[PDB]
Amino acid sequence: DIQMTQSPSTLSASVGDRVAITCRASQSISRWLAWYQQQPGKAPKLLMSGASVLESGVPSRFSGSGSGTEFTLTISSLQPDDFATYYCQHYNSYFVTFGQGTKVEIKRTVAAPSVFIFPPSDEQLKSGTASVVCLLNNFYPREAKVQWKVDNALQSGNSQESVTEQDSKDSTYSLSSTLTLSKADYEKHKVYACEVTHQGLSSPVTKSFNRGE
Amino acid sequence: NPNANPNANPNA
Amino acid sequence: QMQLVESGGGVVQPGRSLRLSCTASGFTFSTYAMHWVRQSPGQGLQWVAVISYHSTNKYYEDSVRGRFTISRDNSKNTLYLQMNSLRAEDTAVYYCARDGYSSSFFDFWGQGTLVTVSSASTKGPSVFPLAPSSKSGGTAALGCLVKDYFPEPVTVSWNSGALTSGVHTFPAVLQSSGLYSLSSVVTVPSSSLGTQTYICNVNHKPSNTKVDKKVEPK
Repeated sequence: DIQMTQSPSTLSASVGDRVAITCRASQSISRWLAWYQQQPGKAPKLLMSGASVLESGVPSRFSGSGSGTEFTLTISSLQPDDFATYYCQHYNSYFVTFGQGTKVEIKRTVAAPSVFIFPPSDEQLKSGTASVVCLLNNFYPREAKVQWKVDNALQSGNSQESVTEQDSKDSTYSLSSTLTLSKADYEKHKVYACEVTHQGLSSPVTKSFNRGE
Repeated sequence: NPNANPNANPNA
Repeated sequence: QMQLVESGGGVVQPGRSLRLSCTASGFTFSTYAMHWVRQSPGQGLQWVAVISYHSTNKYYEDSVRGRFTISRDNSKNTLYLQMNSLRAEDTAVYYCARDGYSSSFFDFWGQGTLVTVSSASTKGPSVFPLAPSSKSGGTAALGCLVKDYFPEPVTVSWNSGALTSGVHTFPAVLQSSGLYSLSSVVTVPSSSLGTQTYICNVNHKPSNTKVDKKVEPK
């Protein structure tokens, strides 16, 4: 019944920053509001309840405020451990709901991706399928677009993407896109290209190969 | 709250 | 030490049933209401059900009411979730959580157990080479594509762990077939393509499939 909306969905900041996350409830819940932190591969952990009451062991740089419908989680000075995903949760009734979560990621300078394209191996072609892979390496920000073209024919719905978490050393992202074609369709066409668009690129960059050549 | 006895909660 | 140990998860077929367990130690299990909370991969948190300290009160979220049943055995310090008529929408990590303040929020969680609702069958991956291009004085990229395996996970290392810098192993993606696929990639100097050999070591324990694939310039 009660919808919890968090904002922003993603937040970019650096160590030493003051950051604020907002949580809006579609209905009055007084101060019955809890905040949770979740690191990758870890169960969530309670930070506050009653909007503002810290759990033992939670650094006091965390603090919550608000009443009724709008609530704020504040971090006075961001520390390395604080980069994670944050959820709010109401307990105005038994039937609790969470916000969709706010991920706090590391801000850095723009970095354009290095683009590589890989043809299908001959080992794979012997099986009846061909996978064409396009690699976007060490870029920032996370937003990037990959277009596949086979003999100038735009491919739509037959590729899948995967993105890494922020690198632990340089805080960049990497993306891998795979184009799936049948072995027969792969043999009927010559030019295989993936075109990449990204803030760090003055114009889109295209990497391509000619089958067998 | 390990010290809270749920058998002695007068709010129930 | 306070801990909540969960078990009973794994792959289950749609329409079938499954019981999750969560065993408590280091605190008085019998004085706390206990919850189940789930999180689907890549998604947020969702509360499932609660049971009072002496089992008198049980509540469920809409999507599971009538299919899931929660219970407990205080003499064993154990919490149960009986899941019936399982659907693809029930795939998630299932956490048990203590209601330390008796207020429908969660101050202590177990580390969760994964439940995968699928009809796909256990299958080891094919490991194909992503060979470096001939048009690569500076930096070159190579990898290996591990295709069509189930269930998760697979592990990937390079040169039996000796090569970790520049390594990106991507999250698996689920194909319409029901099988997973992932790519592992590393960037190396182009000047080292004729000298240094590059082996990606794939291990898919569910099928006992271990593959060492050399990735060479074609």
